Amino acid sequence: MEKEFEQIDKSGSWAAIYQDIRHEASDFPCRVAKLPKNKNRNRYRDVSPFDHSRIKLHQEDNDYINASLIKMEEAQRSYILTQGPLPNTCGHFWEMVWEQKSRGVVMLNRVMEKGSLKCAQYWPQKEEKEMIFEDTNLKLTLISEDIKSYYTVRQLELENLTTQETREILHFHYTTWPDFGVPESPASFLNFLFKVRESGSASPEHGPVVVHCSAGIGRSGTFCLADTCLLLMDKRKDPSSVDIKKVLLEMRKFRMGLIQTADQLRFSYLAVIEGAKF
Ligand SMILES: [Cl-]
Ligand SMILES: [Cl-]
Ligand SMILES: [Cl-]
Ligand SMILES: [Cl-]
Ligand SMILES: [Cl-]
Repeated sequence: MEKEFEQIDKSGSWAAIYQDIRHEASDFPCRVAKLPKNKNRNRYRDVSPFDHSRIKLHQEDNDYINASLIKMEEAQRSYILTQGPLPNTCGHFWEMVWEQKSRGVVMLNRVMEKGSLKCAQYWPQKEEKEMIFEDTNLKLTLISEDIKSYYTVRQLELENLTTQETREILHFHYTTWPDFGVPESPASFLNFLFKVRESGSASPEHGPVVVHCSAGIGRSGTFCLADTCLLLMDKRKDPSSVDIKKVLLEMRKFRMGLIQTADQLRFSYLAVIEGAKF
């Protein structure tokens, strides 16, 4: 696989490989995402979930959230990819986490990047200042946080104020993705991915891990694509038969636009190449 990478670099065809993926990617309707009543539930009018794979909210209200269930059958893992919650969709976001029984939330952006807001402050920064989402009847409390040099893991308690039931949610926040471009090295990103794995958050006993960046297709796509390919390499008899392009096209049946740049495609290959050694 490093041989294919080398040939693509020693030729400069990443732009070519990437545009072919764009051309071959699935197109399915997003009728619900584009309904007028959902205008303010979408961070980017150009990034919408497909109707067939969108996550539906269960409460008696508009069921819409910009989130997609990516179900990877051969790798036997599901992910929920979603946009960075908006100030008016944080309650919906946590309702989704509750209803989908997710145990982990993976965040790949800072709330502020290059001086701009990519995401709402959707979890509490202080133990004593919990967040109440009156619309969806949820309370979210910061229990503790383990701040590391390249990522933070937070223990959150999500309480359904309706049943008084509580659940521990792990919040995995990769905090050092560069402002521009992709990490020169996949080392940190891979260490982060393995930390999420060993937390048990992506275990099949839980709901799908929720993964988001700002639009939920770029860095998020890199995360899911790398994780899925590494799973496929541990399963197949011929690990080098894993075709990253084919995997990405499979994931793009479930959410449009996964991997936003040729650089992100190149980084994904690099992350799988390096992650396979370990
Ligand atoms: Cl909200
Ligand atoms: Cl942040
Ligand atoms: Cl930077
Ligand atoms: Cl494959
Ligand atoms: Cl695209």
